[PDB]
Amino acid sequence: TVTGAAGIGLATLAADGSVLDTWFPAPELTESGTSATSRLAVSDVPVELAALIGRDDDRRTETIAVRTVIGSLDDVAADPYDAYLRLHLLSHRLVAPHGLNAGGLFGVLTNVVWTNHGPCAIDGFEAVRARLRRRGPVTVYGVDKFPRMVDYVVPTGVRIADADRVRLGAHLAPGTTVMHEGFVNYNAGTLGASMVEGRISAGVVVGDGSDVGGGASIMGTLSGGGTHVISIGKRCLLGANSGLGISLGDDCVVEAGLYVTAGTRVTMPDSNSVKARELSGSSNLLFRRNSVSGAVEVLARDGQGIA
Amino acid sequence: VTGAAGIGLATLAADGSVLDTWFPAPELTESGTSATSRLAVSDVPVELAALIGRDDDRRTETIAVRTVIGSLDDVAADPYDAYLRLHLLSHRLVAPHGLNAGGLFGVLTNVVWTNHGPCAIDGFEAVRARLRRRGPVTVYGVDKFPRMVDYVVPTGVRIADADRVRLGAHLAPGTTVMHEGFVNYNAGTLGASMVEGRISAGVVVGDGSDVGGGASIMGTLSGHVISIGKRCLLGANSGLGISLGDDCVVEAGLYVTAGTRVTMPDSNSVKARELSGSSNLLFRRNSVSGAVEVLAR
Amino acid sequence: VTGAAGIGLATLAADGSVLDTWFPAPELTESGTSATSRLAVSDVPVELAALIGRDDDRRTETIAVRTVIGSLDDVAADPYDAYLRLHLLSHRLVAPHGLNAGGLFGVLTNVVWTNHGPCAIDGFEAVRARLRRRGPVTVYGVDKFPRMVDYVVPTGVRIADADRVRLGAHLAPGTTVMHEGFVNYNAGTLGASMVEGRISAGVVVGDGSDVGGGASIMGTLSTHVISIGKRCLLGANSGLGISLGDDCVVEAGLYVTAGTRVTMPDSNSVKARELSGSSNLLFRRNSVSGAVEVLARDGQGIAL
Ligand SMILES: CC(C)(COP(=O)(O)OP(=O)(O)OC[C@H]1O[C@@H](n2cnc3c(N)ncnc32)[C@H](O)[C@@H]1OP(=O)(O)O)[C@@H](O)C(=O)NCCC(=O)NCCSC(=O)CCC(=O)O
Ligand SMILES: [Mg+2]
Ligand SMILES: [Mg+2]
Ligand SMILES: [Mg+2]
Ligand SMILES: [Mg+2]
Ligand SMILES: [Mg+2]
Ligand code: NA
Ligand code: NA
Repeated sequence: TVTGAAGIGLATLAADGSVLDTWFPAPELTESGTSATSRLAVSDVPVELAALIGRDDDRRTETIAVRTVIGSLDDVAADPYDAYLRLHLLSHRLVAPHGLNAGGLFGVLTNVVWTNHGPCAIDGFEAVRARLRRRGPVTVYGVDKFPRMVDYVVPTGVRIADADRVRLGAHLAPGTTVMHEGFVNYNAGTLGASMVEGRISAGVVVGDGSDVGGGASIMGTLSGGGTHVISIGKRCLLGANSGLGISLGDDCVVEAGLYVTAGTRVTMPDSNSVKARELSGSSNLLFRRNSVSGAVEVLARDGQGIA
Repeated sequence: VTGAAGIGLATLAADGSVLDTWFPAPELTESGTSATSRLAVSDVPVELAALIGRDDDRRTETIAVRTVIGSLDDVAADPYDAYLRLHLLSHRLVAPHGLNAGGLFGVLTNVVWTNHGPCAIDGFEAVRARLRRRGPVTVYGVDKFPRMVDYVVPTGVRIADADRVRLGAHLAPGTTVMHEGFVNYNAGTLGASMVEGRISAGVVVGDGSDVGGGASIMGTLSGHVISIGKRCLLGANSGLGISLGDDCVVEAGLYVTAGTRVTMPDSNSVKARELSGSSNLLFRRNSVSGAVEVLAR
Repeated sequence: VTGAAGIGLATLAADGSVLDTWFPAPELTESGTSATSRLAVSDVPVELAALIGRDDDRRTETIAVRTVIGSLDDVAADPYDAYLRLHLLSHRLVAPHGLNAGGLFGVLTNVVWTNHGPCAIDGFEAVRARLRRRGPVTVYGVDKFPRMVDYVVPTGVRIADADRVRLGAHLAPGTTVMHEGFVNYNAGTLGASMVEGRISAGVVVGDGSDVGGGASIMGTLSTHVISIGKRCLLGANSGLGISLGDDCVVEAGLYVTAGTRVTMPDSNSVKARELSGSSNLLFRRNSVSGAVEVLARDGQGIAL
């Protein structure tokens, strides 16, 4: 019942040996085993990667072929190669969010200056910049521990209008469209076809047929329940500029412009109120703010009733 | 009706599908017959002649064509035609709704847009490994619509982050799109506007009207395409699900959906949809009573 | 009175307009005399000498200059001076409002920022066709302010999407700007902050304060600049049109405008502006009554 994983990768190391990134063209799941990354011998390097190995004197970096193995996906990432493999498994949809331990990545990953000449270390970057500029403009896409998903894999059946907004480790199921205002973090994303125009925080999962409206916030700052991760089930709709700090079951809706936090008091059809966290995971709910009273209300959506 | 025509440089995928077409100089014409033809050698402009070739790593080819649209009222027949329509809008030769922009999702190819040019989704991972021999491979987006500025930069405009303006967006002189603004195709401004929020496809904003940061026009669950008239202001993080006339204001943080019940000065309420298109209105949520209300300006 | 100086690599348009200047190592100096001069050959640093030249396709030239600002309290006189000011802020040599950042819009050239370097608006469509001989032509933006990280990467910082930080933003160590974060010029953080919403020009956020996803901070109090003190939290999709002192919270989804009438624990109401700069406040919209309320935090009671 323990599953492992393995992949041949092209890793870029900084001048001090720090792992900046690793691209695995064909990761795969394997029987449980022993975690380690090794340098591949010449005869084991796929021909497509052999042409990509080298040293960049201006960036002071080297690109090397490795094989990374994870003994158990339940274990925490040991090092950055292991971290990059786990992120690739998610974005390749070989594992769904929470199907592997995605804990502790901030601590294991290197902060990288991502440029139009490849990953660079922070250390010595201003001298690197001046050297690279002999080649043409130096553009820095971002400075962060997580790069852009699409620079490692483009999953099929998917559209991403502005790929700055999908981190490697995001899981986008076939039929998903991420629009310009959409954002998907690592260990997060969609299980089926969703229009994603709002923000899916790390660990958040959105079920098949559910749409996230423009500017909508799922599990944002001050949204509530610190501890447990929230998810939304199937056929849910979050209105534009809405927010959500509790899980939703199937067939729920949050009105445009409404932020439902776990601690928000919600008035029910019977006139009683509960904290929204008491509704977390329920189905068939519509949340709105009454435009006459200003009260946050929840209504049943199927003609049946809340519970 | 009016037709259009233009000479374009198209990129075809390995299977012949049209990935994109750049038309440096589209123009309007008398009505005629829709068709795209490959240009003969003597008809290729000299600026474009150096750009034609085949890319063996991407498995694509770039070719010079002339696309004619017989009538701007017809639906786009093919991707060349679709690209020509989007160029007419961004060139401001045609205003939103000034041509038929329906059916494009169905006509346009889903494209992997890269720092090496457009690529097909099919065989992309093998293409990526081959291109990496040239340097890093960066994918800007995977979608049916590219970035307007990569085809035309219209005059009198600023766009702080050009990832946020689709080809097909119409931005009148004096318009500034800030980093949080977004303008879809067949949509945009007719005059000078500060755009820091989201203009959905089909939506037009009149001269002098400003869209505050994070504002949503016609977003999901907001409520016939809507439009904003002249000298309006949508507050930051606000939303609009109805049309506004001239001189309207929506308070920061308020979402006026078509189904929102609004209290008028006399204490009577109405659904906001009944006010659609009115001028001189201020919408706010009263911070004391909690009620969405409208005031005269 | 403090001045500043820097050797820079300037790119000029075909008509001589300054498109940008990159200053690798700006420095503060004694009060002095403002001027930009072309460096003689012997004064060009070896790393910049290799970068000087003329681009015939773009119709631009890159030149080595030294720019001196006589007094940081004076308004920028021209684009070289403006770019130096912006670099002083982003290098954290000056904090926001530590130099006069007025009139920059009027001084700076509107630039087509491309993967081939800065280009002029003038004649750009022909330039694009020539540059496509080299490969794809990607336009990042068309604006007077370029992306900070293309001039300096400050240490101790993360920026998930660097399209969203203008040159002139001041990001103190421990700062993370996430994809939804935005930081304008003459604005930013004084210490460690998680920034996932929008910091307008002139706006400063104190050590340990976090700006939630999609939150909106207005630049001024509808003419006093808005700031946030230490340990404040703005919830996702919230908005702030008044200053906050320390240890304040604005609830997710609530926009506090200067004119909003807020009800207080004693049930009297004030305009929110009357609370501007106070500490220990929590603003929320009551989910039963619809009213915007302010609560005292941590038994601290409330000061106007
Ligand atoms: C609703 C308005 C438009 C009101 O404008 P005014 O100029 O009247 O402001 P004012 O003088 O403060 O308000 C007039 C009177 O109404 C009262 N008042 C105001 N709002 C109220 C409310 N919701 N309920 C009850 N009373 C209210 C005030 O106390 C004052 O009372 P007295 O009668 O007693 O005097 C404003 O508060 C607003 O929302 N503006 C938003 C601006 C905005 O977002 N601009 C977009 C660019 S900014 C941006 O994009 C942000 C950065 C970013 O997001 O990136
Ligand atoms: Mg069910
Ligand atoms: Mg970008
Ligand atoms: Mg946004
Ligand atoms: Mg610190
Ligand atoms: Mg204090
Ligand atoms: Na399905
Ligand atoms: Na971007």
